[PDB]
Amino acid sequence: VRMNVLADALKSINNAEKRGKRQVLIRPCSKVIVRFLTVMMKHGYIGEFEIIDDHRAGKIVVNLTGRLNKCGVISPRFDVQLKDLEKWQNNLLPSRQFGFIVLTTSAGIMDHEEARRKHTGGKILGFFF
Amino acid sequence: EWMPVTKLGRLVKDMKIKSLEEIYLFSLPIKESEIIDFFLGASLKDEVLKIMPVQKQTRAGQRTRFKAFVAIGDYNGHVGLGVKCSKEVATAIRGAIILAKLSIVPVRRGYWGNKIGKPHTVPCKVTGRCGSVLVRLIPAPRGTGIVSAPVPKKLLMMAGIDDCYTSARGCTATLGNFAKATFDAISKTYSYLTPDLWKETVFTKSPYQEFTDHLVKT
Amino acid sequence: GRMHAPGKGLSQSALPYRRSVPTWLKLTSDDVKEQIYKLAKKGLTPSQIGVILRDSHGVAQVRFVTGNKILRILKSKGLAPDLPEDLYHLIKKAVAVRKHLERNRKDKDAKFRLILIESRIHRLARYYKTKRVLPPNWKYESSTASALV
Amino acid sequence: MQNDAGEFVDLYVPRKCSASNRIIGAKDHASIQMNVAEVDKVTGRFNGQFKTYAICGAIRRMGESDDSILRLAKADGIVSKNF
Amino acid sequence: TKKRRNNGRAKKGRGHVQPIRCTNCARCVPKDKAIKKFVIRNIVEAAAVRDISEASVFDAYVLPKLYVKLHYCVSCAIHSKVVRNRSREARKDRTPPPRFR
Amino acid sequence: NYVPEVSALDQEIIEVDPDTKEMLKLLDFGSLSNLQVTQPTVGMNFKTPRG
Amino acid sequence: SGALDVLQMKEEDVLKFLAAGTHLGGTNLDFQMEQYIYKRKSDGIYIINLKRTWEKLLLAARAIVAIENPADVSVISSRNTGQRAVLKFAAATGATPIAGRFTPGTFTNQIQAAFREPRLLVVTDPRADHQPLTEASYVNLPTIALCNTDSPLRYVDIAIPCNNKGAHSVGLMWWMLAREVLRMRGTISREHPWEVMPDLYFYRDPEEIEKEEQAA
RNA sequence: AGAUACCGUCGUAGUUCCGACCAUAAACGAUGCCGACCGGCGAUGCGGCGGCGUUAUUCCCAUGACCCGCCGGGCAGCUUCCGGGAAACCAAAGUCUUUGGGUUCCGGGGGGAGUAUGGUUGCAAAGCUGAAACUUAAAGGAAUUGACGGAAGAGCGAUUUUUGUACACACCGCCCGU
RNA sequence: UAAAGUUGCUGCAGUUAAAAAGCUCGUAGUUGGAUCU
Ligand SMILES: [Mg+2]
Ligand SMILES: [Mg+2]
Ligand SMILES: [Mg+2]
Ligand SMILES: [Mg+2]
Ligand SMILES: [Mg+2]
Ligand SMILES: [Mg+2]
Ligand SMILES: [Mg+2]
Ligand SMILES: [Mg+2]
Ligand SMILES: [Mg+2]
Ligand SMILES: [Mg+2]
Ligand SMILES: [Mg+2]
Ligand SMILES: [Mg+2]
Ligand SMILES: [Mg+2]
Ligand SMILES: [Mg+2]
Ligand SMILES: [Mg+2]
Ligand SMILES: [Mg+2]
Ligand SMILES: [Mg+2]
Ligand SMILES: [Mg+2]
Ligand SMILES: [Mg+2]
Ligand SMILES: [Mg+2]
Ligand SMILES: [Mg+2]
Ligand SMILES: [Mg+2]
Ligand SMILES: [Mg+2]
Ligand SMILES: [Mg+2]
Ligand SMILES: [Mg+2]
Ligand SMILES: [Mg+2]
Ligand SMILES: [Mg+2]
Ligand SMILES: [Mg+2]
Ligand SMILES: [Mg+2]
Ligand SMILES: [Zn+2]
Repeated sequence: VRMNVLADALKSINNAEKRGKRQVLIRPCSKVIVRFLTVMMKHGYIGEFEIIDDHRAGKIVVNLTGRLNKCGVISPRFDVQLKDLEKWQNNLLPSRQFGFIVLTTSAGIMDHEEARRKHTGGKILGFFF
Repeated sequence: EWMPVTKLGRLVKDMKIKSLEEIYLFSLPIKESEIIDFFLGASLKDEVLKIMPVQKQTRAGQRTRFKAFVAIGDYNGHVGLGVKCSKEVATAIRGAIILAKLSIVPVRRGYWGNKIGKPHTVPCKVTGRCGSVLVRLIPAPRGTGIVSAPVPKKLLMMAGIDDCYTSARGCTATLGNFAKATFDAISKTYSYLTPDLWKETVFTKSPYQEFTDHLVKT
Repeated sequence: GRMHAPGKGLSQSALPYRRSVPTWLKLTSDDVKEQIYKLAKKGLTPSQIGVILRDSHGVAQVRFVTGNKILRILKSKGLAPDLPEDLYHLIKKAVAVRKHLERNRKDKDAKFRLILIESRIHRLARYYKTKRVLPPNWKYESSTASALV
Repeated sequence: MQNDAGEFVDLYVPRKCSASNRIIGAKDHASIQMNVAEVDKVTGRFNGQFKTYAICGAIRRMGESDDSILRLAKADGIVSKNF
Repeated sequence: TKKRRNNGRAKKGRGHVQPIRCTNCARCVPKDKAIKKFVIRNIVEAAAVRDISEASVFDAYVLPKLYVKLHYCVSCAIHSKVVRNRSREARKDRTPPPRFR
Repeated sequence: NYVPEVSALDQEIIEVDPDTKEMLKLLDFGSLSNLQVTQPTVGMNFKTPRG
Repeated sequence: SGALDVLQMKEEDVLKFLAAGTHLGGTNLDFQMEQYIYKRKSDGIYIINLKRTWEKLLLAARAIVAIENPADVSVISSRNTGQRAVLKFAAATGATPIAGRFTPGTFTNQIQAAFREPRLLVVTDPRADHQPLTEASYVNLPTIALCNTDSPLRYVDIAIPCNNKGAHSVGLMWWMLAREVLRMRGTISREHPWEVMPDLYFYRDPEEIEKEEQAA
């Protein structure tokens, strides 16, 4: 059965990005997925997306810009303290000049740099670069 | 004396192309070895990595040929590798040098932390494959040096990299595959899309299109 | 895929996007409820009641018209069976297979299918115990099964 | 690209595919840089201006350069809107 | 090293196939694997045709035909040259040989 | 460089199928007088018999 | 044609296309040749949209005109039906013709006698001129092709959806391409019909040659 | 030469059915199950939907047999620079140093050895679980060129009549057991 | 102890090199679809 929805959405986006497609359809939708896509779009990696509202769980159509190298999910969602973040940055990101780790904190869903600015930890969801 | 047989060679000899980066921009194949001699010139230094005897079984007995591996570079951003098999060692070495300077690629260099001064390391983590051999390059802080095996270290020094961390997996005792994997990893540095390359590309006249009238004369 | 079969079929129903009752339907909620009560008193399960309403009276979805489901309407009125209909059907099928199998000792396939059916019965019974629909002492026993349904 | 002082530090800036935005490398010999001429709206002769497109070899191997060139020409107004 | 993708037999989506007996040596071979050949010939040979057509009591009497189904194992098929080894590329070609002139 | 006196493309009547006529009409070319609509074949049998 | 009225297709061109049968395709359809098709009629024959054919032909002409030196364009035909058309196109336009066999290594082996470095390539059939198409990918060579309903589009940049089976259709396509190129160059005019007729580009079919030889 | 074998004539258990045991096969797709995404093409089996036209039910619909398509599961096939892999090959054996969807079993150089012992199951044959001392520098996979036979620009790279090979000091080979 | 990504949580393998139970059911364990400012 399907047990992770963000994993399927990110895998579909990555596969469509490898093939040079212009748009991706991901179903089902989820507010976690919407937050993750918003974080990706704020940094210019995807572009505008539209939420198709059927009466059951919704769908998303996402535009692609060709700037995405890799987007992935981390399972299970490990608890990350503010002093252990640099280890995850070294393990997962390609360089220290670009790339983002996505965390769910009590303040909201954000990237690792915004979590350093707000001085909070949380649980790791995924990464993209 | 050099008499070019291609349009690119005629343009280069007639001093119509300023730098090798003009050729690299349009991904034009290089078929004449004298172009690299014209541009890079004295800064190129080469080194023989291995002489490998191979044998073909025949009715009378084994037939032996010698294969030379030659790496070349100017220690300032360009690197090449060549492999050549011949009946004699000297002929194989000459062919390997020609084939190595024919396949010369530029290397992109980046920073590990604060971007002060000249670039010193790889822009990001890059992986190269050949056979079972996998080679991974990781950025390193300034003053670290090259932490790798003797074979990749020569190519990394010839490319102009000062600091780098290296990982390798697979049968690295195969020197040819070990060298080709790290050469591929180095070549992949300019093909990686980083956020500072997101600007829209402004096109420019191709050397074939720009100097067509001069080519018609010659 | 299926719980106890390798098949991976996709056949099912697709409800329309609109939840509004169509204009041509002249029936009220009370008339639909009275029809449901009469059909239940005739001795029909909620599934059969829904099928009849869809086929004959043009009632596409009772929950859209009356705002409530068939089983909840029956429970509010009090005309609801003691045990759920799906569990009843599973137990009846198990009884039929067991009655066949006693006269045919060499039918190994019947034994395999009976094991599968009883596994499904145990699953459903545990689920219904969790929701307190069944008392936390109800047990499916082969001897009692004939009297149960 | 550039250091903290702002000085640009690179050998060259590679060009990207107009279809997929991928970087066209120095050894990509299946890439194409094509020019399409512009005509005068009154006479229909060669204006002397042209529009440049660049397609990487990966798209060309996929057999998707035809559709990409068609869409690029439609976007630039070269191809009729009611194509 | 697999030599053939279909394992030299025609079994797909089933477990067991009943065996038959080779016409030549009476070996047990699965029916899908066996080499089959349908032979339709004349009872009388070419010379016998002309020798019999004159001695018959009927006019334009058609001679009966013989219909035989033959099954071979791999060894007997190869030894009898009804089947030959082919090249690695030519093995894939499963078009029957061009017997129709 | 042999050139005939008249063009072989010149025909006083050219036969077209109704679908071709509709395609021409969609391109505002349904006013041509040289066109003649021919009845399409009744039976749809254009495949080689498998065997 | 950027919706310009001067570049629109005329009635005479439509009549020529209908007479030559360029709108008739095969029974098989390629999955990347489906945007140029109109509808499949009975008997399985696919019909080609002539407006999209005209648009693609104009785009190909614009690509050809953009090259300064006319000799940098190479036109290649392998089948006999296209050889005369390619030769006439080269004579009228100034390109380099390759009729008959294409020698492997022409674009790659620089020590051969026939080594050439064209800037553009035009072929009559992707499935029959596949060897010149494959060597284009080695030397950064754009390609223009006259494709059909069932034709692979690998390494094809501008595909012109015509009928490349019949001799009349191939000759007409080459003649119209030459006419459009010349009119865009500013050599012949768009006010009067071209002096040369499209029958000069057709395949001779030496049976027709023998028939005409014995006419008088 | 020798046959205690292959070949031929007989022939006992068995081969067949009923009732109790036995739980082992190259029990193989030598490929665990559930879920998502990622190229084309033509057939084929089941169900459903649509549509010119031929046939049978003497007429009519309608239902059977053909023809042209569409959808959903199923056994497979061809093709592809999707991408993988040591390769053979695989649309899965892909979406892996750009390494994390869930979960079960299971391997750690070659022998000793699936052996000894203990436990357990069985009437028996045997099944399951399962070592160590000691010994050894290789054993093994895929592919290439030769030699043999009582056979007919492309590849990481060696390299570039069919076929098989455990041979390469190349059948005058290699190799097994008393 | 590192080298050993040859004990692999990071981070290994299981078509042919060592390897997926003959097959199915099933308790414990592990994991579990959207939705409420
Ligand atoms: Mg070693
Ligand atoms: Mg289940
Ligand atoms: Mg159903
Ligand atoms: Mg079996
Ligand atoms: Mg067979
Ligand atoms: Mg005997
Ligand atoms: Mg006997
Ligand atoms: Mg076993
Ligand atoms: Mg088998
Ligand atoms: Mg097994
Ligand atoms: Mg099907
Ligand atoms: Mg069936
Ligand atoms: Mg059907
Ligand atoms: Mg992994
Ligand atoms: Mg061991
Ligand atoms: Mg040992
Ligand atoms: Mg060579
Ligand atoms: Mg090579
Ligand atoms: Mg053999
Ligand atoms: Mg073998
Ligand atoms: Mg061999
Ligand atoms: Mg250790
Ligand atoms: Mg380590
Ligand atoms: Mg690591
Ligand atoms: Mg291992
Ligand atoms: Mg094995
Ligand atoms: Mg199995
Ligand atoms: Mg459980
Ligand atoms: Mg949840
Ligand atoms: Zn036999």
